[PDB]
Amino acid sequence: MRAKWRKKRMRRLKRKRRKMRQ
Amino acid sequence: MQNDAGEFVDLYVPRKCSASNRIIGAKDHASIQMNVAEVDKVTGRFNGQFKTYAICGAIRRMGESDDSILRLAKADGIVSKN
Amino acid sequence: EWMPVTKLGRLVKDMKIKSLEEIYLFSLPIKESEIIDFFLGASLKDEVLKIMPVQKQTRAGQRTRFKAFVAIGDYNGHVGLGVKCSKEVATAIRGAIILAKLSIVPVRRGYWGNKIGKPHTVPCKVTGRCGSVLVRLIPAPRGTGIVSAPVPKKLLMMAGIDDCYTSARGCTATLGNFAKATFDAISKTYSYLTPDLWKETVFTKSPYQEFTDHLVKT
Amino acid sequence: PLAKDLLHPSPEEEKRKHKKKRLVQSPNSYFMDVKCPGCYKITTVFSHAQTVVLCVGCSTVLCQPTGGKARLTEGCSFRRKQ
Amino acid sequence: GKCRGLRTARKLRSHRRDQKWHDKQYKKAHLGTALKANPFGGASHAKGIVLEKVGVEAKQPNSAIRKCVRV
Amino acid sequence: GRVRTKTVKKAARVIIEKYYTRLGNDFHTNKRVCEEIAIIPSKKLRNKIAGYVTHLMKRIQRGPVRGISIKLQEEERERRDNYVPEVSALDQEIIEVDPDTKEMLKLLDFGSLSNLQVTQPTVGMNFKTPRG
Amino acid sequence: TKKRRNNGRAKKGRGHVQPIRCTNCARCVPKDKAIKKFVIRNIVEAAAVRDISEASVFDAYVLPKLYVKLHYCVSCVIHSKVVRNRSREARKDRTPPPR
Amino acid sequence: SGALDVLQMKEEDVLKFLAAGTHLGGTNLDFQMEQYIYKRKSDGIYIINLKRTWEKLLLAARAIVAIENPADVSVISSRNTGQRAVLKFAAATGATPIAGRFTPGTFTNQIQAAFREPRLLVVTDPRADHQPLTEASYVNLPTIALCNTDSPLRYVDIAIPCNNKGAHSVGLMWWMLAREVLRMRGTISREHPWEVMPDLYFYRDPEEIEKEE
Amino acid sequence: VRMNVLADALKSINNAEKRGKRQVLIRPCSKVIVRFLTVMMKHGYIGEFEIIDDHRAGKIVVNLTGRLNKCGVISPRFDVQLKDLEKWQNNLLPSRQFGFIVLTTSAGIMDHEEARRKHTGGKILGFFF
RNA sequence: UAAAGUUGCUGCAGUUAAAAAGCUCGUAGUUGGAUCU
RNA sequence: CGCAAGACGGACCAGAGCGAAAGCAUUUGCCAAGAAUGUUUUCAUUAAUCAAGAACGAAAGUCGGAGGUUCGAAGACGAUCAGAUACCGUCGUAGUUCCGACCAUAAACGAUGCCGACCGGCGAUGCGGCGGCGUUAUUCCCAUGACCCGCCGGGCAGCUUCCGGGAAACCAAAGUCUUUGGGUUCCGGGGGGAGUAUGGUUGCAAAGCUGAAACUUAAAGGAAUUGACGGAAGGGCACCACC
Repeated sequence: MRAKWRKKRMRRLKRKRRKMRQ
Repeated sequence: MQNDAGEFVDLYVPRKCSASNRIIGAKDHASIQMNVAEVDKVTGRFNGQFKTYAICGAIRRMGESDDSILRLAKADGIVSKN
Repeated sequence: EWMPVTKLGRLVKDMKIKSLEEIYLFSLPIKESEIIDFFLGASLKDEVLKIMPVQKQTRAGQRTRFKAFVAIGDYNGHVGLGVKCSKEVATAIRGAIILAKLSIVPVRRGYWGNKIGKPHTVPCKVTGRCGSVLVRLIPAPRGTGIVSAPVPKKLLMMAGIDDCYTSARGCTATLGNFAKATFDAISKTYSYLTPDLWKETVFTKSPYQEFTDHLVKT
Repeated sequence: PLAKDLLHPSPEEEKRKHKKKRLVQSPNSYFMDVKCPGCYKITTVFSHAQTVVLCVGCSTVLCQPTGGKARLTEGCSFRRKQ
Repeated sequence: GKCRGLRTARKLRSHRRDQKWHDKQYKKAHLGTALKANPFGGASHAKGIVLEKVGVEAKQPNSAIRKCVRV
Repeated sequence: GRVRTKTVKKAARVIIEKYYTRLGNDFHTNKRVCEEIAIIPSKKLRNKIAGYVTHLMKRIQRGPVRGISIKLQEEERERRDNYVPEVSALDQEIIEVDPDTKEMLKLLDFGSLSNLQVTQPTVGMNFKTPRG
Repeated sequence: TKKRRNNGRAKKGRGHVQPIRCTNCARCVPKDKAIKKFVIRNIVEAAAVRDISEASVFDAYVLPKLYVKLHYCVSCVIHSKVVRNRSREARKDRTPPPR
Repeated sequence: SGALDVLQMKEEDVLKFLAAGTHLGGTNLDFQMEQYIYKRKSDGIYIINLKRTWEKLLLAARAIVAIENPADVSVISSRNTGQRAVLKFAAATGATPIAGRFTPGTFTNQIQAAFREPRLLVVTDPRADHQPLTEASYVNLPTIALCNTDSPLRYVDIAIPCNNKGAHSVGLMWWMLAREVLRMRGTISREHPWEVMPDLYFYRDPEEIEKEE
Repeated sequence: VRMNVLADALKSINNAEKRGKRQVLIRPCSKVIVRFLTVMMKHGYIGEFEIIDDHRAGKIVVNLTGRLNKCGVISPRFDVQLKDLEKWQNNLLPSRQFGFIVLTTSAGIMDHEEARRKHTGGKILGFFF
């Protein structure tokens, strides 16, 4: 996987994780 | 080269460059030993004797072998002063 | 027998070069191993350090040749190292022996402390380098032996160095570079200007000049 | 070169160098006595003067400041000392 | 380059102490996290009760069944 | 193609260098002499060698060729190497000399010479090729 | 590994160079890096020169030329064969083709 | 020279030098040839000091004479300008000439037909005879060269400052080297002019030989 | 900026000796530089030198005999005791037959052999061999 | 623990192998030109 | 033929200049700044590097207010494809522009900290100064401007390198290194897990900074050498190729 796209996927994971955590 | 008993223990005494006073190595095949013929003061003919200048390969490569030989000849009266 | 091909070989065969140190003194290159066979003769002890098979990729497959690393030298101040690559091991060994004979250099021995007896160690600290392999030789006290890896130990024993300290850095696992760095450090011993060599050089006649009449009389 | 003498350099080779890079540094500037038709007194003017120098005996400017040496007006005789 | 001053002892000491934590063996042996994760707890041996026998398959380049026990 | 290989080329060169006396310009005579003075083991190769010998004879009848060193052309060339003029080309009554070389000769202790004519130096310092 | 000492561009002593557009693809390519061709071509092609000359109202008209500056990205300049790949040694030759 | 009156340069030598244009160098100056030039003209040409030229020629003659076997001196000229001069020098002096292409490995490849091991090496142009000069650094071979103002001095041990471009200057330089070598040896004296004139060494191009005959 | 003018002087001498030059110009001069050069010259390594007097800080032109392999400075100037001198010589000198460590002691600037003769330790200035 | 000059004070490395902060000011820290018998 | 809008500033434009970097190109005016050069001016160690702190910081992005030509994420269609909702084409929304407030990240690169010495050569080029034959322009008495040939200082570069160094590629620095110490800051320690989790901290948000471990692995990787391959180029060849 391209490193930029790996970072984008990780950032989307973090966005969902911070969405679920309040 | 000399032990405490005074005996010489070197295999041989290597030549030193006549310009840089650095040792010329046994495998320095770019080094030269030029003989410059000596000449009679009134006839200008070969005397059978000469003067030897040893120039290492490092000086030859950097191009100052000519100037070194010129200075060695000047400082010896083979080449006229000025 | 041996028909010399060079002027130096002709001078050596006709018994007018007294020692191998004259050629070293005048820095002449040796192109015939028979000169070394004539001067050092039976005192030379060679051994094969390594046989490295090297392959070249081709369309049909890999072309394999064998490189022989050979160290030679009488255990009295002369050492050489020769590397030859051939299609066969025996030919490579013969070529490497010839090359090691041709590469023999004089080794300068010195003293660690008091100058009693024959010189036993290196005259000073010398360093040899060959492709990231740095070999440092340090003068050692009498009776120390060679404190070194097996390859530098073999080269130093062949050079006649009784006892020495050694340091190595870099990929010494590549035997060729390790051996070449040791050889470089060993050959640097006579290139080092020590205060006992400050005495002004007194030039003698070159073998080519002193025996020019014999060379032209043929 | 490999044997160029630094203790006794040629005078042209020292005037060639930068004033600070010489064996002993020395300025490239000097002072001049400039005579004006409108006066008689002594007016010593720095060669690299940064000021507008005016002759007290007339309405005539002596020199004008410049990026380097001052520009002496036409009709004034200047003698350099030292 | 590194600092070479007569009064640089504190800087050299602190830099070495901070850079030692980038050594894998040093961090493993001094952080204490690998010690709590060690089943033996720093011991050379341990005694256990055999729960079952298991055969683990060898890694890919060679084929075998390694006779192990879960203790 | 009709490219002659090294065999016929080298054989022709040697035959011409060694027996330039007998060879001529005719193919038939060159064929006969080539058969006589050489052991050519094939007749096709003999004919090819004779043909290239004829071609090279035409070549050398019009000047010197580098592959062959016949004795007559070498003698002519060496005779040309010894040609010496009646008066030396350096024996000029007047030698034109620039002012700077005259000053050098003055510093050279040769300033009294009357062969030297001082020429006007070129007032243009335009001696370098324009850049671009 | 560094292929070129100048990094394939002609930028020394500055940070940013304004981009231009490749004449073929409209790629944004820096002006220093772009391959520039200055084409000075006759408006009338050499085949049509004689026919246009005869139909000319004015004798000795000397027809005008076309001045078009061409900017190329590396991809389009290589594909169009304006530049070619060269050996590691011949790459250093900056002399324009003698033509 | 050694400041001897016998070895001083005469008016005839200066006449020959000026007629051949030996004092005229090029527009470029090698930084190791600066000590041999005198000034730069208004047209950019560097003037070669003929005192230094005579000094270096006499030094080269001494070096050649010191070689006991004349055949051990090798004279080289790849350019046609110095070729005939090199053959004439070898004929008069006894040196071994190499006129034309210098085969690489001549000094280093012992298994080779044209293998020679000279004790001295003289070239017409260091820039044009760079191959023998490079090989002389493999066999401890000292080198004498005829060097212009822009000539490189690597591996050159005695550089004779002279115009090595013009045919007249090259021929005169080789002729004077041969004359001085012979005079230092003893054959031919310096009290009367040498019987061989300098034009025997000059290069003649095909146009010139056709015109003359 | 330029600190430790002795380091600059010794580096210039070393670089000029590597290049094979006969003279080196050192600037600025200093008392410690002159003392180090004098210690070098007493042992025959460097030969005569001349101090050019410009009215701010001298320059020195040093003749160079080809005898010098390396001259170096030790920074910082560690205080060396007579019992730690042997370790310094083993670290710095090529052998026990030649080579000198130059110390600065209350008895002056001298080599390690003299410092042991006078029974003084000091501060290490440099070395030369 | 040595080997490990793979923790480098002696004594490592930082263009491409891991690596010089995007850049510049800046306090503490570290270092600091000649010159006195 | 005009009119109106925003955007941009072609060619000139360069291995040219300026700026700390990001970056900077239509004219003119104003405002403050700056390097270098010149200096026989002044002060007289006032300096170098820098934890903590601080200013600036492409693009994209965020919040307000204008503007909204062109291009254009998203989106809507049309297209040879086995399959685009990809590449191509027609439109097109946020954006792209300006004014405030944030954001502080780039292959932010010379993948090369800064200050200071020494170490080859050559030809240019930008700026300042100095010297000099001659050629050109303002009434015929001179500077000066444009050329020409040089020297000095700083600068952007073009260099062998057997000075030297490197694993080499290559580098006059990436040299002056086992012959190892000029000063100082930051920073790496096999590959993954991972710039992840967590804590803290900044932010409206997007996210930024600091930043593990369990576990897993014998290699990953750098330079180069030969071959093989290329829907890579150049030049040739074959009716087991084609025409």
